[PDB]
Amino acid sequence: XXXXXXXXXXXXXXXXXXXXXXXXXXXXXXXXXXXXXXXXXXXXXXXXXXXXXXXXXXXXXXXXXXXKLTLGLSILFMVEAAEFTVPKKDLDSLCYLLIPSAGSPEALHSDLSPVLRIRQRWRIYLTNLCLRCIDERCDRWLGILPLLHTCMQKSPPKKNSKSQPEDTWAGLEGISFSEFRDKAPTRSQPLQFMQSKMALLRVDEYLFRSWLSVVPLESLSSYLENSIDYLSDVPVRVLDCLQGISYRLPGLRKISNQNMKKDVENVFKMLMHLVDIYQHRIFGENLLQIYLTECLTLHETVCNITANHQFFEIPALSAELICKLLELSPPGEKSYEDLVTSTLQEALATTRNWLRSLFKSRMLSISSAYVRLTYSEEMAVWRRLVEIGFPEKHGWKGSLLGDMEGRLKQEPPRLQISFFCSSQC
Amino acid sequence: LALQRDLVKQFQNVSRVEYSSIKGFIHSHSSDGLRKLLHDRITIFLSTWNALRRSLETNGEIKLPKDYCCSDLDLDAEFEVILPRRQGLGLCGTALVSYLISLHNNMVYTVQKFSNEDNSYSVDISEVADLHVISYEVERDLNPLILSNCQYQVQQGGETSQEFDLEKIQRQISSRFLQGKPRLTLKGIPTLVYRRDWNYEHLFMDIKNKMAQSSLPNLAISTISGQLQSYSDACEALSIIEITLGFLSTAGGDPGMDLNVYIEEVLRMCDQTAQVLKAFSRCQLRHIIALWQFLSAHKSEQRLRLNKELFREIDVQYKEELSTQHQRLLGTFLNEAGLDAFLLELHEMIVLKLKGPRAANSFNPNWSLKDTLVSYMETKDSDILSEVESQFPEEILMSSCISVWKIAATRKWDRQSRGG
Amino acid sequence: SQFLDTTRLVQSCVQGAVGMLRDQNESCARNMRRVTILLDLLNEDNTRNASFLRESKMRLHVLLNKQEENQVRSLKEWVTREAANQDALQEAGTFRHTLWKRVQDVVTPILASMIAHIDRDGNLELLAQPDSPAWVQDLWMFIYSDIKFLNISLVMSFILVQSHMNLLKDAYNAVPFSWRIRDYLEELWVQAQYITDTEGLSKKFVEIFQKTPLGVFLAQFPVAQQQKLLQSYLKDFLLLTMKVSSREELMFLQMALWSCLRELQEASGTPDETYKFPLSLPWVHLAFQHFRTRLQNFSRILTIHPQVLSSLSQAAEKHSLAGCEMTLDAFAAMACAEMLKGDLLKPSPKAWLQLVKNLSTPLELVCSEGYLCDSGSMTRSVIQEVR
Repeated sequence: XXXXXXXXXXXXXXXXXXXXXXXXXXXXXXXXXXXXXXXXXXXXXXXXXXXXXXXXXXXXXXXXXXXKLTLGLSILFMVEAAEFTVPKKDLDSLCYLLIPSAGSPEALHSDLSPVLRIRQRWRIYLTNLCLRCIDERCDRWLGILPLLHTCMQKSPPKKNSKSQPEDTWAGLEGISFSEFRDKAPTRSQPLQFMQSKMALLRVDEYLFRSWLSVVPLESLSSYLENSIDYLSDVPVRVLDCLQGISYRLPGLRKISNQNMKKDVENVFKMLMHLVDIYQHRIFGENLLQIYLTECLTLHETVCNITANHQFFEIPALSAELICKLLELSPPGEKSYEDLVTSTLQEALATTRNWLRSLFKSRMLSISSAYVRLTYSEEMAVWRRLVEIGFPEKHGWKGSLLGDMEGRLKQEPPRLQISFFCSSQC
Repeated sequence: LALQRDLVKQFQNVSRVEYSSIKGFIHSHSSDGLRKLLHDRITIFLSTWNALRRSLETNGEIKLPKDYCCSDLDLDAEFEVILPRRQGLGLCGTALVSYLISLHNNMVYTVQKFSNEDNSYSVDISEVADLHVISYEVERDLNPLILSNCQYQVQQGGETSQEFDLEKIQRQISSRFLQGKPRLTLKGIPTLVYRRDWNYEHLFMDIKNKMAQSSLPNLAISTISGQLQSYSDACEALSIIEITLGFLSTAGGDPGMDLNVYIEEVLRMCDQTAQVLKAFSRCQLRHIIALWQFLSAHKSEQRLRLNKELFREIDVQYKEELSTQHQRLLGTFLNEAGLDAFLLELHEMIVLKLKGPRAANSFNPNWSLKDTLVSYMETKDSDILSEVESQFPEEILMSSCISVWKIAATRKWDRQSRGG
Repeated sequence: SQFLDTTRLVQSCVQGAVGMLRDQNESCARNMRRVTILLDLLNEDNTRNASFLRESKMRLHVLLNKQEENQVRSLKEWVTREAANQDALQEAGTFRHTLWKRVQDVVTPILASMIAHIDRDGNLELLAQPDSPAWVQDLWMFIYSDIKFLNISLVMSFILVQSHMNLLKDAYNAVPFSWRIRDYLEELWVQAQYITDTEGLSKKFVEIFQKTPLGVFLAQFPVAQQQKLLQSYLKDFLLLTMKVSSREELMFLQMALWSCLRELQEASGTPDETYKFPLSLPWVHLAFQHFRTRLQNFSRILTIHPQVLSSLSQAAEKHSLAGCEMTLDAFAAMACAEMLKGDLLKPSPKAWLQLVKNLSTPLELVCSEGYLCDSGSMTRSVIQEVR
């Protein structure tokens, strides 16, 4: 009823501090609109409804003739009582009042700070907005994501899972996106928003990460090819691509269908594409070790989610990626020598363990006077994983071929020869 | 001091601080009020530094290098200057606090020397507050105090003289601002210990202070050297004795009756083997430092006689071979020599004072081995120095200390093996 | 998992972990007592020792996981790395004993690094004293089982186990983790002071503490535990904040701060929403922030002229003192002035003047204008007698 009007006017007058002639006159016009709607009133479902109708008329004039941050913040503080139950469609509008349009610098949100000065109350207002409009529209709440990333701390430079999960990295921390990005494929529409509102990436340091954390895996390589224009300006965000892919994989199970194999194949080919477009300017100001540790972690992860022994393309790509980062790296010194040696050691360790994991209990079995491989794509696995080019002074040539020779020599010489002239070798 | 207590409370680590600047440290806090309080305390720190950063270079007792006291520190400076260490770049905060304590204490001392003649009121620096420090202002405290004591005087003949009564001003300053203050002891100065492992010399000094320590019996040496002829047993015995000397550093016990029966099986030790304890059977607790050096030299000479590399942590700076006439003088020393004490003490000096890199800052490999050996033995004034170490060749250098110990130990093993 | 006897492993690493610990050089070094306590309560004789096992193994689990994330993958395979370490194989004898000593060497400094975090100011005796009350061990095992409340970080070395209270001869604390609760409440104080202006700061600080997980643990106690907890936290708060060079000086400062609490709980007229939590740990911090200058003046009086203590020991029996109003600074003032009254010139004519000059500034501060903010009539009457 009209007992929350005194508290609303008091807190809006508190909001008149650290503003300029915006929220106080809004409080006065709200009081005048309430007094105008006081003619022949009704129960408490009428007062909030008429005040929301006046706020919706103000928002219609705010998005029709002049097309606004303070108006959306004030409507957040008004609708904290959740007045828009049947006016749920107004979620299309309020989010539009909160996308920082023409708000391109981060210094601009440093300038539009003090209307939302204290950084914990409007953070939970904006977060309850994001969790609320995440229903069967859920396309515009990403435009809020600049605002509540100016209501929190700086960006974590440490790598994947050594200090932070999904939430601390992407900067969401209240939103259950891990269930939302694994859905029936009817949610390409967010990237359509990300296709148009891409200029918002100069606002944040989190929006690239959070946007990587919302897109489905079948649509992420498109997100990787639309982001070439932004990553041209700032070429250290390839590391954010690697962390955002090594975050999505271990939450995914074993790769079981051809679509998921093709999706992670496109993602790895686009990571290679983004690597060999630019330079070791990707490796700027000595960021190499995090790239190598990140792609070793990505290799260990993506070797653990393939077991079908015909999906060798995916660890093959994740070892060609560590190949590309080692061949495109700048040599200075001895520390670089130790780094490339160690990185190649643990990559071959992961590769050999994966190979001994999915090649089990014999190599070639006959059973019908028709000797053949029991793993029908086994020689393709060995050709692909040996014929990728690491440097010669390291391993990868003696070790993997020695593994294959040891696997073949477990067969009797009558059958080791009979396969060799059976039109499959 | 609130700043430095908070930082010691937060950063009691070594080589861990991942912050470039002070702005990198203030802005890394999630809560805003803690960030504001931290910024205010660092602002007070930097203003007080920039005030005193030339009296510290001259009048302070913490002699700090001139790279520190030359520039005006602002929030873009290094994070290390607000941490209270005692080595480098964090001597700024320690020197500042020491200089303010010296200012306060010399003022309190002059006040007491004048009139009070003694005072035992002395609070610690880990609990100072606003009412323990000499605190005044100049606008609202000293200028009215001086103006109320500039007395005017007009004679009949006609003039107007000003005059300060200096005793009244001394009394009012010494009464309002300087009396009732403690003498701030330097007891709980906030600091980071900056160090992982301090070496065994101070620990052996602590055991020698808390306890009585004698040499091993000649029967006990035979018992220990008989029971752990295996290598793994000697390694286990040395591990146990190192754990127990870590405990007997911070405490003590009866030098008689070693802590086997009353601690090392009833206080849940529960793990050690039989022949190690049968070596330790004929020992007491006045036989711990001697047992440590016996077991360490024993482990090294068993590494020797089984043909393994036997120092491996001492750098190559002290590991070069003797030449011919050097080892002829060594051999004519070793003919008349107490080998079992000489190589024991020499191995002690090697494994305590020579630990690889940056040891030639104090243990130059161009000295004479005799003089540095008798200096190392006279630091703790041993009776082991009384033997044939005065008959050592005075021209053997410290570059060949390891090979002298190998020649002496190989001669000991050849005697006790070819004889019996 | 039954791949390794972890309880026997921890029991074997106890002595090597406590032997890495150093106090602050005069604190009646507690390594033998830590060994005796930790070997008496790393068993499963009870369900209390079993709780200490489950959470000690959980803290080892999380600290070893946080160590292994920065570990490279070649050092993360500890058995394969240990079969190639020829010197460790050769110093341990067999291969089992090599693997077991490797796990000893990994777990021992981590275990030392957590003993240095849950022992300081003598916290392990509250877990190990006979018939300590159930709220003590429940609060101990609550704060110890909470990862983000009590943050343990990582460091053949020396770990400094730093003492905050600097207590008397075996005067270990009475609340389980007094320093951590004191630091936690100061963090909430600075946060609530930044948020709320200085009119509802008491309400906001009490309600912020009641919404927090330690506050909602302490609210589940019945009242007879909460009163014991509040008294013990007054004692530990004064040991953490001030330094008492007596036990009677501690009891007078405890009476003083308790009467300050009861004065601030009667300053507001009739709220009856925040006095629904009167036995709450933020009230100690509120009382000290509102009466800091008088408490430090009173301890300065007890420090300069200690012979007033016996006189206060009469005056308490004259008054049944420390009610609902802070007066101990005033009665210490009056007793010091009465002692200087009776002693005219008796040690010497000079040493009497020395006692007067030593007690000048606290007595002139006590009977001054900006000293007593708002007290009752009887405190001001004692101040008139002191004047």
